[PDB]
Amino acid sequence: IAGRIVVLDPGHNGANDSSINNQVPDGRGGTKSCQTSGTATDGGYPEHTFTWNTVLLIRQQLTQLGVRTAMTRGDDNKLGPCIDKRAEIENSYNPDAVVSIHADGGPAGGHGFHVNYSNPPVNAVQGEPTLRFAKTMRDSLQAAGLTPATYIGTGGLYGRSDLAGLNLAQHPKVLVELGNMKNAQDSAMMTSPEGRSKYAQAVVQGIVAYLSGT
Ligand SMILES: C[C@H](N)C(=O)N[C@H](CCC(=O)O)C(N)=O
Ligand SMILES: [Zn+2]
Repeated sequence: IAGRIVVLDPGHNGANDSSINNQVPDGRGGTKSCQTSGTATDGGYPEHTFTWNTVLLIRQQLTQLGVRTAMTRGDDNKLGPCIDKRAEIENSYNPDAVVSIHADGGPAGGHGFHVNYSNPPVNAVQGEPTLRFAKTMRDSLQAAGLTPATYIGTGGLYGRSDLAGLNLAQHPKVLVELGNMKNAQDSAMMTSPEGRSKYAQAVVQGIVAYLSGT
């Protein structure tokens, strides 16, 4: 584990302007918006702040394990990089694994996590190395006591073709939607410092299990 390289992507920006509506190539024949604002709890806790703070806790834990780390943005209050640039930044580190952190907006009764991965793969590394990452992450999150999303995906997994950050990956990568910000239970956990710590520890368990060959 020590000496491996992991890049962490806290989804969305600290702030936005109309540049986020410019279209960028999506890695699968199309284009999509440079960025989106992301969602928020009904209490007003923004997705971009949840992902930022959770990624900071993941980074701190990985560094203590001897893992070399980088992030795709440096703050939670200004314009951040477009989704295609974030994939380029991740790729430039030649990482062993990449984890993108998001939180979702779904029906209010729906809760739990889902692990998004590229499907069908557009290159070799998006095949078995990435599907294994997705399954291992899902297993680790569930073994940590988190609930697979009750409202989307299949047992906490979601293979998809529409995400530029996944299509553009040159290294094993998953995008973890940790929960539904519009749900009472997930909102409480996301808004809780110790809830963010528990999310972060479970993600780290998934990273360790994947890099260890579990
Ligand atoms: C994952 C989320 N539902 C989403 O669509 N995010 C969106 C697109 C990310 C991508 O295509 O890589 C975003 N701008 O963060
Ligand atoms: Zn998001």
